Amino acid sequence: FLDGIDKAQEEHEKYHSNWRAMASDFNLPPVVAKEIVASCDKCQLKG
Amino acid sequence: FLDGIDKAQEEHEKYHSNWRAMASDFNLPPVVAKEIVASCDKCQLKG
Ligand SMILES: [Zn+2]
Ligand SMILES: [Zn+2]
Repeated sequence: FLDGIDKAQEEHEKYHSNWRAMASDFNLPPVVAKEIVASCDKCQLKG
Repeated sequence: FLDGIDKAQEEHEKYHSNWRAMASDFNLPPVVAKEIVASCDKCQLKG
């Protein structure tokens, strides 16, 4: 849970836009990937 | 993961405002509870 996020956590690069690639890379359900998107304000709030 | 969310998922009641109580109830890390908050637009977007 928290460990997977620490590694998955990273700069707001293009991988953030494609959360699926991150779930596929770590083979985790959209839940963990979605939570990271929700924590990143840039990915969550649009403008 | 998805199973825990299904049960934890519910109407936007007061429990949604207090995500901790939900994590304590199901003994899950803020990650799962936070993801539910991010999925609920009312809890995520404020106004
Ligand atoms: Zn981001
Ligand atoms: Zn809600």
